[PDB]
Amino acid sequence: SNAPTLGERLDSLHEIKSARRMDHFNDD
Amino acid sequence: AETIEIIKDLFEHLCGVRVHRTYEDDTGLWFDTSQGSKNGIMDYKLGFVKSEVDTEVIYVPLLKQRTAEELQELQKKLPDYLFETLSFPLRSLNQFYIKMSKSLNK
Repeated sequence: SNAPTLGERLDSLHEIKSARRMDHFNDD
Repeated sequence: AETIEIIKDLFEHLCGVRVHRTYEDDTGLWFDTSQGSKNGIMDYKLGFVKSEVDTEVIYVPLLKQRTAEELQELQKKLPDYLFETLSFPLRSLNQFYIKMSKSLNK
């Protein structure tokens, strides 16, 4: 869609690397 | 075009959702979002990432954009995990949007 900046490209990779996996959001 | 594009386009028109900046890079399709009404507003970035291909959603809370008082209010209302960067499967995006919307309204 739009061309990414340096910061955006860095941010994407940092955020993928540091993300914590959660399977779902629900309360019992 | 891509399923991801379709999902994004619908996500931007959800009730209470305001999408500001959008970009696509090698990792996938990303956009900055503001969600919530008068009660509380949360800014975050979603990434729809494809990397035999894998698809996931990345959630990035944007806390720098809040005042200290706004962050204090949000921390009472939302679960701890919404103040960290998360990954989750696309099939949980609906659960995520509902949780965020209800937490902000509390």
